[PDB]
Amino acid sequence: DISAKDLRNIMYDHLPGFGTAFHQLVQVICKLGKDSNSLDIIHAEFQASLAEGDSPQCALIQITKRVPIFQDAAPPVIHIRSRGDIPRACQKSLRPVPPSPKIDRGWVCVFQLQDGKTLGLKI
Ligand SMILES: O=C(O)Cc1ccc(N2C(=O)C(O)=C(C(=O)c3ccc(Cl)s3)[C@@H]2c2cc(Br)cs2)cc1
Repeated sequence: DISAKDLRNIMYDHLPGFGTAFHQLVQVICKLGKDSNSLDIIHAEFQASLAEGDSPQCALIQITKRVPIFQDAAPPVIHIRSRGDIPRACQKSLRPVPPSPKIDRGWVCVFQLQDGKTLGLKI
């Protein structure tokens, strides 16, 4: 039975670079997937997209569109001290939070900073 960590490493293994917006999307898919006992369907969708010839990035997006727990779901909020705690490769993908952000429209997560500032991570 695949764990979140294992699924994470599996997806990380398919991604170029480190600490990119897609890496954080993996973190989010795995955490929300674990909480909803869906690590198995998520792994299978991911593998099936690759087998279709989709890029891993495309496959991760397909998950957010085809696995039921992400459809119409708001991005998770993640409390961090400062903006520096966010990975360098993610810094340019940070945006003001729109009124109704959705994971299946590219909003991976919302970072809530200590002093009240918020930033969404966009793909
Ligand atoms: O394996 C599990 O039990 C599920 C799981 C638990 C925590 C994590 N995370 C961590 O332990 C951790 O450091 C995660 C993370 O994405 C980040 C933390 C700080 C910045 Cl900056 S990004 C990351 C999080 C994902 C979400 Br949604 C909220 S926290 C990931 C998966």
